[PDB]
Order: sequence, then C-alpha cells, then structure tokens
Amino acid sequence: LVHVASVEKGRSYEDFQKVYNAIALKLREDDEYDNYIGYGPVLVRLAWHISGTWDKHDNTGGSYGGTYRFKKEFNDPSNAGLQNGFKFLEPIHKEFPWISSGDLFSLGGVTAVQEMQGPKIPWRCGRVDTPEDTTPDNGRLPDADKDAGYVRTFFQRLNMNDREVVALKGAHALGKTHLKNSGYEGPWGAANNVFTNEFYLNLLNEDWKLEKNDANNEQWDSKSGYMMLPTDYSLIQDPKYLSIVKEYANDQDKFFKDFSKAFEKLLENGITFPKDAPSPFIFKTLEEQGL
Ligand code: HEM
Repeated sequence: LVHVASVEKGRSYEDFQKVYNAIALKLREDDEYDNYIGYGPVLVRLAWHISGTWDKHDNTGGSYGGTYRFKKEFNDPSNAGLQNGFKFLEPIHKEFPWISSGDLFSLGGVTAVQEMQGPKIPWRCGRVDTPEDTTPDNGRLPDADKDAGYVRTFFQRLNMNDREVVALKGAHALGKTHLKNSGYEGPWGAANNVFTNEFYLNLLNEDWKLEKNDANNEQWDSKSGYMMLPTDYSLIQDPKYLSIVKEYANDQDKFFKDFSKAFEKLLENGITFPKDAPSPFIFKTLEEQGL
C-alpha cells in the first residue's frame, strides 16, 4: 500500500484554522464532561487510537483512511469510551463537511493538546477517506497488563524507538482510566486537563502499591489517590526507559519538544507527502487569537 496525501480541494491554512477554532470553542463550552475534566483527554486518546493501528510492514492501518467511522473499528473493545470523542466532533464535521475523517480525528488531538497548554504540534492535511474494506481488524492496539519488553516490541511496529515511546506515554498525565471502558480505575495525577510532565514526577515520587481493582486487574495505586497501569509502571522497571523518565521529570521543555516530534510522527505514519504539498501547519490557540 501507498497512501498519498491529497489536500481537500481549494482549502488553505485559514480554512483549517476555522475547524481548529470550532473544536477549541466547543472544548471551552462543554467543560462539564467526565466530572469537569472536559473532552481534551478523550480527544487526544482518539487521535492516538486511529493512528495506533498502523503496521509498518504492509502499510495497513494508521490515520489516513479515517476508518474508525466504520462499525468494525468503532466497536473494537480497545476503543470503548472513544464514542464520546466521536460524538463531540460530529457537529463540527456537519459544519465543515469538506474535511476528511482522518484529518478531523487527528486535528481533534492536536487542538486538545494545544488548548490544554501543551506544546504546538505541527499538523499536515491530506488524509483521504478510504472504503470500509480497508478498515484494520481488531487487536492491533496495545494491552495494559504487560511489561517493558511488550511495550518496546509493540511500538516497533509503528517504528517508535525508546525516546519516542516514553515521550508519547507522557500523555497519560491527561484524563483517567474508567472501570467500565477498560477494567482499570483512577487518574494518573492531579492536574489532569492541563498538559505537563506530571506523569513522570508521579511515577518517580509516589509510593506505589500493587493491588487488584474491582475488575480483577492489577494496578499500581498510591496514597495520593493516583494510579499507574502495569505498562506505565514498566517505564521505571526498564533501565533504558528509566533514564528518559528522569530526564522528562527534570525538564518539561525537553518533554514538550520530544512529545511534539513523536505525536506528529504517530499521526503521520503511513502517509506519503509529495513535495508540492503544503508545509505542516502551526495553528494559533484561541488565546493567541483573542477569541
Ligand atoms: C502501551 C501504551 C498504552 C496503553 C496500554 C494505554 C492504555 C490506556 C488505558 C487502559 C486507558 C484508559 C481507558 C479508559 O478507561 O477510558 C488509557 C487512557 C488514555 N490514554 Fe493511554 N495507553 C497507551 C498509550 C497512550 C499513548 C501513546 C497516548 C497518547 C499519545 C495515550 C493517551 C491516553 C489518554 C490521554 C487517555 C485518557 C482518556 C480519557 O481520559 O478518557 N495513551 N490508556
């Protein structure tokens, strides 16, 4: 498979900035979701899950085709709870019907991070909706009950190396696990709708205790009311992941620079960009626009 990026006909930066502004104004307005965390965390999880089905060996899956819109991918057990982010973005797609699905799903992720005080993520347009038979089969997204060797091997399929994996995992400072969605319960930290290096500080500074939860799954719990998944706790069990966790705990700007590079790569995997194509767009926040 080759997937060539094709700009939506006649659209330039200013058009996409209007779709960004619409997603950001609605994030601001629907602040009450999930006990006032808001929709920013489930929108960066949606952008990672439509991207995380990619396989580097045959170029199948990934954000290009916007195939989450189809029943098979939408109803994947690993995607439980993402229907809330889909329902958020659906009025925005009625307002701007020209944008492709993959481009809307991935721009929701970008808008969420930037509006939650995260780094600027460069974004490229050009995903094209592909037919229902290109929808990847279920089971390509990662398990949480596993160790650091699983994590490394999994992320190799998306060709992410160690630095990219630890930077990307730092998005778990956002939101929380929900027992009904995944069999796990609790937040990773206290400021869970502001993007910071808090995941790494909690992982190095809390007194974590291994316990089973109400779904019979193991998780690491701390006195503070926070939790860590087995795959998260893995990052301090592996010697190579642990030196990077410490680096991000001591330097949030290095974490923001690397998270930015890796999250753009993850959203662009599987897509060929012609050099006639526009450069990646940097969108202004509502705040930079006085809106
Ligand atoms: C081995 C890797 C990963 C595993 C096993 C994993 C697993 C999980 C699980 C079990 C949840 C909770 C789902 C729920 O109950 O609602 C979750 C939530 C979340 N994940 Fe991950 N994750 C991984 C990687 C990532 C990456 C790479 C990103 C983003 C760049 C990410 C972003 C999020 C966010 C922001 C949430 C919170 C969603 C919400 O609050 O509703 N995750 N993850």
